[PDB]
Amino acid sequence: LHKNDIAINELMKRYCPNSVLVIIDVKPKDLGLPTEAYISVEEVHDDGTPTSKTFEHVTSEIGAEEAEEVGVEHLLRDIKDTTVGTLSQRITNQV
Amino acid sequence: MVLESTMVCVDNSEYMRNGDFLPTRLQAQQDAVNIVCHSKTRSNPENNVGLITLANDCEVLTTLTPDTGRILSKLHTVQPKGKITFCTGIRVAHLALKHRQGKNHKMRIIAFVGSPVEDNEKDLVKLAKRLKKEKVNVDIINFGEEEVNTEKLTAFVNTLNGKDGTGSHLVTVPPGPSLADALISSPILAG
Amino acid sequence: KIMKSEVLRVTHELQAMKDKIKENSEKIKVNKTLPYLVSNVIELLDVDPQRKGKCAVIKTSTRQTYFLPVIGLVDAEKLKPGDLVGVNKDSYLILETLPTE
Amino acid sequence: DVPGFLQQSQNSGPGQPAVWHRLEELYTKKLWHQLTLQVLDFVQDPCFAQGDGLIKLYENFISEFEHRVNPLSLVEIILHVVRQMTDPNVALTFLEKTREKVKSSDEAVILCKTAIGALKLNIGDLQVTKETIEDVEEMLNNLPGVTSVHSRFYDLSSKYYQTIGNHASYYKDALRFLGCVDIKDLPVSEQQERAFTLGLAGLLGEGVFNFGELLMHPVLESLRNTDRQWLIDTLYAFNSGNVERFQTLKTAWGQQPDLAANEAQLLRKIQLLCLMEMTFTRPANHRQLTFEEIAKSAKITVNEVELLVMKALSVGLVKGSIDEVDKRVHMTWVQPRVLDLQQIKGMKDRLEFWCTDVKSMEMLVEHQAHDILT
Amino acid sequence: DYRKKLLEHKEIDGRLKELREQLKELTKQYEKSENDLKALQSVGQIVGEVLKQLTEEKFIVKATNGPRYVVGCRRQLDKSKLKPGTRVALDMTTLTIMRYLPRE
Repeated sequence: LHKNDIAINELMKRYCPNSVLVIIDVKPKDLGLPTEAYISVEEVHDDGTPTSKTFEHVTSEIGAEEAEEVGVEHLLRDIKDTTVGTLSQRITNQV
Repeated sequence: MVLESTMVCVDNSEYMRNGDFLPTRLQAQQDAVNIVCHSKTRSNPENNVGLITLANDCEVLTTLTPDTGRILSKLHTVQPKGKITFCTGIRVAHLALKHRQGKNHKMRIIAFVGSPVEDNEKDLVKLAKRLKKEKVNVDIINFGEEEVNTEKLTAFVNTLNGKDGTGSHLVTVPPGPSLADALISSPILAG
Repeated sequence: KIMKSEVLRVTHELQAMKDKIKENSEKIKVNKTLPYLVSNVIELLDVDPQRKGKCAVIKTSTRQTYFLPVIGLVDAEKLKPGDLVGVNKDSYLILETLPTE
Repeated sequence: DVPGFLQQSQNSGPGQPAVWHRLEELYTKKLWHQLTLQVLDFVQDPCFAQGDGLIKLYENFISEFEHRVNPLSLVEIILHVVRQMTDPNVALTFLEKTREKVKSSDEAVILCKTAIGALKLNIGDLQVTKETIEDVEEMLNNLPGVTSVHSRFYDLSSKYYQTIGNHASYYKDALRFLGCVDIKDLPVSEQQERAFTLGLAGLLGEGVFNFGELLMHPVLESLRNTDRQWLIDTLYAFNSGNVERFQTLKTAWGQQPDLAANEAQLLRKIQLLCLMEMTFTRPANHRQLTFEEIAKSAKITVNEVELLVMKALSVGLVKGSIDEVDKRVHMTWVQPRVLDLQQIKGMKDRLEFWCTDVKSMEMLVEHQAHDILT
Repeated sequence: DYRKKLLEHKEIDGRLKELREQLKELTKQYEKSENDLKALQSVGQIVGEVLKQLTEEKFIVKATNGPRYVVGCRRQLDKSKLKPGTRVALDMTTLTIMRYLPRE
């Protein structure tokens, strides 16, 4: 998050409504979730510091509607589904 | 014809409504924008013009396009706030030249300066070296004065100006109830 | 007249709006070109608990019943349980209602 | 009236014609902004408040028909007009005349109503002035967090602290004045009393448990080494806990006015301090405690400790409910809220310990686990 | 000289303030047209009627044209109107339920 991103954000706070910001990663080497929804709100601070645009994390989920599931699942053939029992439980229980 | 892009940097300080000079000469230089954009339109109608101020938070009012019809509209709602910002007024146009559609359109940026410059000579030589480096035709148009018009602005131009044959020109306007329009139409930059 | 010079920007906005109604008004002619069949309408007001309830009951000439709200343009002599209405192919929308007899 | 202004501009006092030189030069050059800044210089000069009353009307006029500059300059000079004149009867006509005169270009009407309510914070009215102060904070919750206007709003809540009704909202705004101070350019000689009634107001604010927010902010303790350190010592004791009753006794009687009726309530506040500190003292290893340390901390009987813990639960800073029959003090959540470097270091200790334990179990399960399951 | 021009400028400001009302009213109608154009894109709903409910989520529907189907439940609506004896409305895609169909 650069210092400029409040001003870059401010253009779409003006012309669009209250705009959401998403930080993602150039290289998907992060094991964590790449997408973080940061709400563009100004919040009043208890120390008395002047009010500024503050990026609070809004929780996110990555879902696909219908056909994106089918196309992605056809493109992979590598991922396995829910598959409760030994393996998909115990691998989460591994890592 | 002439294939080049035009960039204007306009003053929005309250120094442009002062009752000594023209009655809100903001309107007068707005009409100067009208006659130079229609004159470039008559010379080569495909020249694209972008619009931006010299405030603290500069905003691209119109992206570079030969359609000046809505640029006529965007010359209004001027928001007369702030005083000046010189450096990012330069950087907000000279590096924004690389987004242009026609790559054969040469580089030309002017600026309408109605406030004294806040930058020292150390920044003037970094920016004059910066623009003489990337070789952009830069015509400096300085409206109004509190101190003398050009003292370090002179050597700022001469160190900014390379290519002694048909290079950039400097616009220094004296006081006068005559317009800014025909007075900046006196060099070859209008033509 | 300095306070009234902001009216110029408003007029340029509104004549710009008259510049930009030509395209979305232009698609009215190409969407509403041909009501392909004639379908019976039965008006039936709904309630959703804006979220307001507004509906009508359709019956095609080939006796096939579908579902839709009250749709089309601004209606005065519409809202009748009548026939000879405008309809597109599978959208099953109401566009141009005319009296049969 | 412009050649008619040259007489009274030229004809003036002994030392004023120095600034009437540049004032008439910028007057003749008709630069409204340079003339404006020269006006701010002349008001900023400590003039005699004797021969300025005509230029109050003169640049009151020129400021009215100048129609150019941000009129907050006119707001400040007309505050100096009423400060020189002390006529609140015509001041309302002046300020209302500016409200009719200042159009809606920049909403300085927050500073207009700030000035109007500010002058109405005299003895004539309290309630409706407070209500239009509530309107002043109600108007702009927008992007101007410049807070210069809102530090003037702190001046309005300071005159509201001249009303003895509310210590707390003056202290809630005094956190905002704690955050909107820029540098020490404003009077150290003032900041003695700013920090002095800021400390007394910080104590007597009765909606708060901690003083470590005030003592945590360093500009105040750097502004109070000039002050005599009897008060920094007891605000340090009120932050860090009174294990004694003698030092807080001597400053409980050191501040003479108004402290007797507040004093028992202050005892009720500082007797919670030892509670939250002693439940923040032991992180683990028999978290359960007893009344004997509390009453030994509070020099109180065992008949009143049930009232003490009922009050401590009545504040709501603690959720602890003790299932004892024979008397015990078991605790739950409270907020640290101030600082502890020993809990910074113990935080690193149990934190790193938890990290190497989770790493140890992950490697421990995972070594044979990946080789048999993968 | 001076006293007339403020009243005359009130009249020029009058004739400028009388020309906006000929536009700003009917721009609501013009923007209302495209509001309708966004309101006519919700297309393709069919009807159906509920007799027997086997799974509390998923039950049997009876179409007007005759063929019978089984549908699901939409995440927005609940089981109040979903009790049998309620004629409903369905979609060609996924056979979802947007709302019901009150008889008359």
